[PDB]
Amino acid sequence: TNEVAKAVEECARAAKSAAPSLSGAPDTAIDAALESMADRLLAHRDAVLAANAEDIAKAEAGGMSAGLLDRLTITESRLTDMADQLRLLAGAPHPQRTVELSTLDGGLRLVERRRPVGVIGANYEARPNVTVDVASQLVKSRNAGVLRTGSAALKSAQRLLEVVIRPALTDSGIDANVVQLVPRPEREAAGALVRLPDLVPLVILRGSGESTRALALEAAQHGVRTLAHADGGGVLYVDEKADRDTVRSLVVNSLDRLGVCNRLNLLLIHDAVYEEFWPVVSEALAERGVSPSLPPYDHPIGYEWALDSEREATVTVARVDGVAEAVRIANEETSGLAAGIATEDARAAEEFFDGYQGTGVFWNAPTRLLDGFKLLGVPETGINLDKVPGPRGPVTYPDLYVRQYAVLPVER
Amino acid sequence: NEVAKAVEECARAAKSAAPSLSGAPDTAIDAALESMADRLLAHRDAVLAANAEDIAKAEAGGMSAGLLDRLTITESRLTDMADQLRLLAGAPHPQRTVELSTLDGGLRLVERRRPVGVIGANYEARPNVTVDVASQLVKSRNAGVLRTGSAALKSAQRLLEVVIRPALTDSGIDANVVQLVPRPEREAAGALVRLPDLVPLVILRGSGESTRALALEAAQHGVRTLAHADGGGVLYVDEKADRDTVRSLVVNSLDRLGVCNRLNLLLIHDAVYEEFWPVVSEALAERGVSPSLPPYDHPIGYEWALDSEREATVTVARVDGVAEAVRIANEETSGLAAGIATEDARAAEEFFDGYQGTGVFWNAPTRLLDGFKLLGVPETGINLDKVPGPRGPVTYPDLYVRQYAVLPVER
Ligand SMILES: [Ca+2]
Ligand SMILES: [Ca+2]
Ligand SMILES: [Ca+2]
Ligand SMILES: [Ca+2]
Ligand SMILES: [Ca+2]
Ligand SMILES: [Ca+2]
Ligand SMILES: [Ca+2]
Ligand SMILES: [Ca+2]
Ligand SMILES: [Ca+2]
Ligand SMILES: [Ca+2]
Ligand SMILES: [Cl-]
Ligand SMILES: [Cl-]
Ligand SMILES: [Cl-]
Ligand SMILES: [Cl-]
Ligand SMILES: [Cl-]
Ligand SMILES: [Cl-]
Ligand SMILES: [Cl-]
Ligand SMILES: [Cl-]
Ligand SMILES: [Cl-]
Ligand SMILES: [Cl-]
Ligand SMILES: [Cl-]
Ligand SMILES: [Cl-]
Repeated sequence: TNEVAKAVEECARAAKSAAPSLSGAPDTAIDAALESMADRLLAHRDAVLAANAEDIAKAEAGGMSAGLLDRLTITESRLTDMADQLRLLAGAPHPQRTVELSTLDGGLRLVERRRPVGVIGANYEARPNVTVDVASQLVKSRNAGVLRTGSAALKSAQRLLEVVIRPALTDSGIDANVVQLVPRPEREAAGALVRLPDLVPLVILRGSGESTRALALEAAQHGVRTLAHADGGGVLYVDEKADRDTVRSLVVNSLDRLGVCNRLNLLLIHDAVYEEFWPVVSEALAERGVSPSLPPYDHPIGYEWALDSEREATVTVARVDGVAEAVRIANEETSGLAAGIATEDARAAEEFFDGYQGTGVFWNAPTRLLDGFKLLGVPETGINLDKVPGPRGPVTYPDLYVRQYAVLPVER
Repeated sequence: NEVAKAVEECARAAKSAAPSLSGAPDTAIDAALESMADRLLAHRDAVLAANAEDIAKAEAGGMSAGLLDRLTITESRLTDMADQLRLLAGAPHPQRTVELSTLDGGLRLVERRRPVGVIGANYEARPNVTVDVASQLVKSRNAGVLRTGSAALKSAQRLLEVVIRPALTDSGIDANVVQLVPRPEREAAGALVRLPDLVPLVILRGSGESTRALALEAAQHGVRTLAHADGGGVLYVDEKADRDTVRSLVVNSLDRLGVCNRLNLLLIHDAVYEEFWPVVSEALAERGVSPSLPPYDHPIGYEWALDSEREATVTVARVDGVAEAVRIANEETSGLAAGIATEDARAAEEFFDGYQGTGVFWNAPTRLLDGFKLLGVPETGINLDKVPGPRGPVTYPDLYVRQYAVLPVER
C-alpha cells in the first residue's frame, strides 16, 4: 500500500479546502491568532513539555546523538523565544492587498491585488519550535500549510498543533485545518511532499546538503517550486587595501557557528598583502579553533566545511591576484549565497559589488548577517538561491503571495 | 551537435557582454531605445528589402496567407514599432538601490535590483517581435538570446544588424548583449531551454502543444520560463446581470478569435439562461461565432483559439450559481482570466474572492489582460503560473533578481 504518499495527499487536500477561510480573514484576526498562540504556548507549558519529554525519552532509547537530542529538546529559553517571536510576527505590518492603479478607458478602473499562494509545503528537521515558526509565518501570509517534521519530533509537533496552533486559529474565526502536519514517521514523506504540483506548488526546504539537494531537484523535475539553500558557505575576500582590525573582527565574527550556511567558508587573500595579513588571520582563526586548508586541497575549492561534521572547524584559504579573480572564484566556484570584501578602497568595493552575482554582498561586514531577522526585523522563512525573478536570498512573509490584476467599473 | 553548439555560443557571447549593459546609466539605455526608433525609420529601405526576400521565399515554398501575414512588415507595422520604442524609452527606471535601514556595528542595508543576466526568448516568424523583445531586455538591462521562426531569420538578422546593434554601440553598450540564434532548425528552441547556468529564464511566446513541450523540457533541465501555453477567457453571466452590459462583453471579447484572452467559455446562471439565450445568440452571430452547447464533444474548457478549423466558436454552459461558476473556472480552465457580469456587488465580491486566475474582471472584457492595455508599457509575455514571481502580464520592471548589500554606514 501507498500509506505514506496517501497521508501527504490527504493533508494537502484538507489544507486546500480550508484555505479560503484564511484568505478572507481580516488583519486583526490573523494578528489575534498569533498573539493567542503565544499566550497558549506559555499557558500550556506543562502539556507541551510533557509531549517533548516522551520524544526525548524515545530518541535516547534509539541511540540518538547528544547534538540531535539538543535540537529535539525544548528548554525554557526556547519556549520563551518561541512566544517572543510569535508576538513580534503578530505586530509586523500587513502590506495592502489591493492597490488602485488607475482608471482605464470605458468607465473602468484597475487594481493590483496580492493573493495567497494557497497551500505551501515545508520540510524541516526534528526541532519542535520549527513547527510553530513555519505555521505562524504561513498564517501571517494567509497561506495554508502541509508541514513535515523529522519523525523524532512528531509527538512534540502534534501537541503544539493541537494545544497551541489550532485553538488560536479557531478562536480567531479561522478554520484550524489550514495547518496540517504529516502524521508519518517515514522519511519517504519528504519526497512525496515535492511531487504534488496541483496541490502544493511551493515547498520550503529547511535542510542543508545532499538530502535537501535531492529534494530540490526532484521538485523542479515535477514542476514544484522550492525555497531552498541546499548549498551555502560564505566567501570573504581580503583586498590589498584591507584594515587589519576589520579583518580580525570579520574572521572571528564569521565563525561563531560552524554548522550554518552563512559562515565564512572560503577566505581569498590578495597576493600583495598575504604575508602581512596572515599573522592576523592566523590569530583570528585560532581564536575560533579553526584550521586553515591550504593547497594542495583534498576537495574542490568551494567545498563547504559546514556539511562535513568531522571537519567543520576548517576554512579554505587561497591567494588571489586581485578583485577580478576574487569575483570569478566567488561566482564560479561557490553556490552564490553570500560574499564579502574587506577593504578601505571604495573603488575595489564597488567593483566587487558590481561583479558578484550572489544573494547578499558585504563590505567590511560578516556574511553571518544574511538572515531575515538580522536584516529586516521579521522572521526568516528560509533562504532561497534561485537565479530568476521571485523570492531570493532571505525570504520573509511578504514574499509569499502571487499577483492578480482586477478590473471593475470606475464608480464601483 | 551543431545546433546546440550555436545556441551555447550565443549564450556565452551574451553573458560575456552583459556587464556593459548592467553598468550602463538610464540615459544611455533610453538613448539607445530612441536611436533604434530613429534607425528603423531611417533604414526603412534595407529592413523592408530583407523582409521582401523572406516573403518571396515563403510564397515560393507554399506558406499560408495567415502565416505570410505574420511575416510581413507593413508600413504601419514599422511606424508602430518605432512608436513603441519611443514609449519604452520614456518609461521610468525603478530605483536600483534602495536604502532600507541602518544596522548594528555601524552598518547599513541596501536592497538592490540586479539583472537576471541572460534571458532567452522563443517566438514565431514575426519580424517585429525581435525588436519588441530585444528592446524590453535592453530596458531591463538583461542580455538576450533570441530564437525566431526560420521564415523570418533574414528579416530578423537585418533588424539586429541595422537597427538594434548600432543603437547599442552608439550609446556605449556592447552590441553582443543581443544575440539571435543563426540556425534554421526548430531544435534550437529546445536547445535554448537546456542551459540553466547561462540562460536561467526563457520567455516562450507561443501557444498550445509546442509551448507546453518547451515549458516541460525547461523544467526537466532546471530552467525557468515565462509562458502561457493555455488561454481562453471565461465569462460568468450572473442572475443580476444587465442586458446591454452582457451584450457588449460578448461582442467586445470576440474582436480577435486567435488570441489567448478572448471569450472562450460562457457560463450562465440557471435562473436567467432562457432569458439571456437570445442576447448571447445575437451577440455571437454578430461576430460570426457559433455556440457549442451540450452534449459537448470536447472538454468544457477546450480552447477554441488553438483549433484553427473551429476557432469561431464559444462554449456555453448553464451553471447553478456563483460557487459553481468559480469551481469550473478554477478547476477546468487555464487560470488565465475570468470575468463576471452582474449588478450585484456581493456576487462580484464573491467571484473576486474565489477565482484564482491571473486576472479577474467585473463588467469588463478579459481582452484587457495585457501589459500595454493595463499599464501603458509593452507586454513581455504573460506568465500563467501560480507561485511567487512574475504573473499575469509581464513588463520590464519584473525582469530582475533581488540582492541585499551591507556596507559601512558612512560609505
Ligand atoms: Ca460604464
Ligand atoms: Ca585599523
Ligand atoms: Ca607583501
Ligand atoms: Ca587569540
Ligand atoms: Ca556604470
Ligand atoms: Ca540553477
Ligand atoms: Ca504552437
Ligand atoms: Ca528531453
Ligand atoms: Ca428564467
Ligand atoms: Ca448541472
Ligand atoms: Cl483587513
Ligand atoms: Cl478590489
Ligand atoms: Cl529539507
Ligand atoms: Cl543566521
Ligand atoms: Cl543611471
Ligand atoms: Cl549600493
Ligand atoms: Cl522554425
Ligand atoms: Cl548551462
Ligand atoms: Cl514558444
Ligand atoms: Cl492581444
Ligand atoms: Cl453549487
Ligand atoms: Cl491583447
